[PDB]
Amino acid sequence: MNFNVGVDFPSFIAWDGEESFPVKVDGFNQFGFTFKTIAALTAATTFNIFYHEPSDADPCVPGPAIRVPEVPFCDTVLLSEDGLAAVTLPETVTPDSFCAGTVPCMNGQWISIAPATGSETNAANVQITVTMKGATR
Amino acid sequence: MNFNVGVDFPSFIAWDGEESFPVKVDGFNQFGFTFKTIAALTAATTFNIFYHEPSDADPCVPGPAIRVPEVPFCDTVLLSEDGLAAVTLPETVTPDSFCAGTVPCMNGQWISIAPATGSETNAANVQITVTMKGATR
Amino acid sequence: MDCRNLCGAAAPSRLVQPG
Amino acid sequence: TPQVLALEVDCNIECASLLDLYGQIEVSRSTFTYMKIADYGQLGEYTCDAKCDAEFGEPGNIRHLEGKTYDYRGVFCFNRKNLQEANYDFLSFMIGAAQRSHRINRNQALMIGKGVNEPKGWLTENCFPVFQTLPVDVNGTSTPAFLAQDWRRFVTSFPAEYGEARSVMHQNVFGYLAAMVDANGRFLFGDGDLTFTPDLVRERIRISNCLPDPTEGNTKGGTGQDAFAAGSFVAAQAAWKTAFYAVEKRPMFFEQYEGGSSAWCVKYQFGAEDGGFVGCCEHGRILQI
Amino acid sequence: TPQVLALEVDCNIECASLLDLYGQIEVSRSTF
Repeated sequence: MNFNVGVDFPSFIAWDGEESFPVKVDGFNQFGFTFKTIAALTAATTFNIFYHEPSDADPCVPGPAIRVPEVPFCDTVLLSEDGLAAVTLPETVTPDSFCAGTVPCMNGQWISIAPATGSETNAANVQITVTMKGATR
Repeated sequence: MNFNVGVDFPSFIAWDGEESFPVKVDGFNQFGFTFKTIAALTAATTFNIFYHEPSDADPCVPGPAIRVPEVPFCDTVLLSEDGLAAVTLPETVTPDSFCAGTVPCMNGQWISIAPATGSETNAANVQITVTMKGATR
Repeated sequence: MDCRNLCGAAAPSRLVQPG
Repeated sequence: TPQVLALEVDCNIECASLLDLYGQIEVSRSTFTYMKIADYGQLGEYTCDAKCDAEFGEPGNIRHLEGKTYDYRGVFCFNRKNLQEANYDFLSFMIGAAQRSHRINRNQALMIGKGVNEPKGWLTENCFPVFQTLPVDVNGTSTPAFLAQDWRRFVTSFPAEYGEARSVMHQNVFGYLAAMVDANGRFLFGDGDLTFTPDLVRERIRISNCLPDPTEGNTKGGTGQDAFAAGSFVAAQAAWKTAFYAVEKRPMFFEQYEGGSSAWCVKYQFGAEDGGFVGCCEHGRILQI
Repeated sequence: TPQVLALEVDCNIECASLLDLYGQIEVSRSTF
């Protein structure tokens, strides 16, 4: 009796292990990232986050790759280099064991994830998808 | 104020243009489908759904890809010549509007999507992923 | 930054404690 | 639309507990004092029916000693809007898993609360009389070991004049005792046809897993492989209602820390006051290697 | 100021007693 849940919280691919992709989220209001490793990692894998803006050529085409600034809250004591939203899948995360995250405050139109420098060979063994929520259009 | 929506409805890659991926759906109790093209299409395209059982060697790994039988609802007018469930996406679908689908009655532990023979060149332009709903564990 | 999962190999064990 | 029920699976073991055996004292402002009377001295002599005068004896001491008691405090932050929505009440959950943490820390302190601002646990006091198992000489090695005779003589040698004294140990000890077998190939206890189990209703078996075991987890010492380590803790036996006392002043209390709290963030502060001390630690006794 | 509680530890054992077992008899002026 599984309801059609494609509509009512769909999802797309953000990182296929080889290349990133802009994923439009402006038509939504909530979203998050789901990480899933395909093989055993070797070290902690850091992933940088980027947001973009509508390229002035067309309001529906990817423009630049702006790096979203990390936003701290009260209980934050370990700010990054001035604050740049970046995640890190730690080691000791076997396959059939997924992770998930999100950004506190959104900015832009669509998001993208890229392997932070040094984690590329390891990023080749992990996939990233994005799942949205709350769309009203 | 986006929630952490990766601890709910976490999706996984199913068909990234040229590669299938058996997705585990055991703990989850509901699941849909999300189709997304990357470029323009030539003709309509069909995708064959398959499922998996735990191969006796390891209970947490998929066995072969067994075909999924199509079940009809009330007031149905046609049935696939073989009775085997498969999805179809019409021609003239822009790569800026997702498509959704859902098999009403699952069977097996892993789901998989395969390019129906004769519609495999357009599969590269197609990316299909699946999100799930329940936890139960 | 978190998630949990299952399917950990059961792999039972032995405990023997003789004299 | 889904349906909601009112159940909540827990999957959270606290530990065993010993805050009920100790003598409980509700108290007021700190630096409590009390009496310690040393010993009733031999006062009379007797008397032969004839004379008309007695002979004095030696009196005792009272030793009006006193005791202190420690505190426990903590803080936590919250968002303002994030509390209104997200139906489940996080605040009450924090109240719960603050009282619980205070409880478990009080329990751990009453055992291994080493001195400075730490409720002096009767383990580190080392003022209870302790007995130890004797070593056994297997093929001329004199290795430390532990057979059931050690318990036999440890628990029985207690002076029953103190009263019913409760015994505590780890369940690994319980299991290693359960796995004891005679020379005939039969088991030494209860012989409850696959029945023993841990009734432990009131008599002298009481299990705490937040105690240090002498089994080093398991398969260690007694195990078919390498033997014990000497001087290792085994168990205790004391009339805790008079051997050791726990004292409580103010229940776990909370307050929104006015100042440091804003229209977008909320700051809280919780605290409590408790301690413990030893009574006549000549009441109970300890078991070691 | 110090606080005063209302408990007192004894830590002094008398013995076991055998006065309960014997036949109790209350008496008066001596030479019963």
